[PDB]
Amino acid sequence: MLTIGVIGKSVHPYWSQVEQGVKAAGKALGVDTKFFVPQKCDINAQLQMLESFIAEGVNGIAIAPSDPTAVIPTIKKALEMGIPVVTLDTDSPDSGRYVYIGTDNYQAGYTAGLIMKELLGGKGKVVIGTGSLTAMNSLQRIQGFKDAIKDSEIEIVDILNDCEDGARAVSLAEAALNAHPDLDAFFGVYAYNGPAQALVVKNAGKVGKVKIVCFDTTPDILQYVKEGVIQATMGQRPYMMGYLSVTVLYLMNKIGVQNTLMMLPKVKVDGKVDYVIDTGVDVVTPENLDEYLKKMEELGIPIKF
Repeated sequence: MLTIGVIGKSVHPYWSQVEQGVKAAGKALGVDTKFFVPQKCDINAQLQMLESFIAEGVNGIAIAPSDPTAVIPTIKKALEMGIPVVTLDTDSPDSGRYVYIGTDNYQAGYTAGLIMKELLGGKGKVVIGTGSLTAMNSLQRIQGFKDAIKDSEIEIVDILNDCEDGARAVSLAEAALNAHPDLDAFFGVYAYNGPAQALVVKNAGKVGKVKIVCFDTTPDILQYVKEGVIQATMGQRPYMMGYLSVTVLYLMNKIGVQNTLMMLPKVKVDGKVDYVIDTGVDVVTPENLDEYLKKMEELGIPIKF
């Protein structure tokens, strides 16, 4: 039968959610799946594991590269052995990989924007909390958000860069609160941010007056949603990433690579045809939170808080 290899990034619960998508797809298509994650971030553990899958003679590989560049030659090698590659979670656009599957950050960002727009009624002042001003994921989530509220009176008054630091994030949010007494909303870009913002809003005795829209579905964030402090967060879909990474790789064995591409979404990059699947985002909210929990339970994903 078939053997497909899937390589994550580290042990994190996120990557267990990928693991389960992987496994669900194997059952439903009747294929064997081998999922691997080193204990912690380590390209060499990945790159060697890639080598193992190749040696072992698997039928399909899906990787989420910790180093988008270092993987390239190894991936090239697998393709020459007739092993199909695809990428999930984080892309290596120049690696030879047939398909990328993961969150579309611009598109997500946009989603959060429309959500914000609706919550504020087209009018308001917003502060953004992010952890980087160079990273693509951060820029795209912000580009999307910006574009979504453009045609409204809504106004972004600041963009606080805590440089990957929650301590700072908290301080930064407080500063904005003190600088802007009439602030209407926070928008948080990385997973750190919604809760940092929520901590500050709650401490300020400003729940509901100051709205919060942000990213991801960590137990701290779900807690804040339950408490009615965060009105909406963009939950990503790691499960669907591994799932479709398997399916897509399965089809490439069954109906060929060419026929599989033809089914998939088509993007051009500087005249070059590419294929990319956006796993999208769940818009989780105080009112639909119970539903989201069940959905997750059913997928066999546990949820702490």
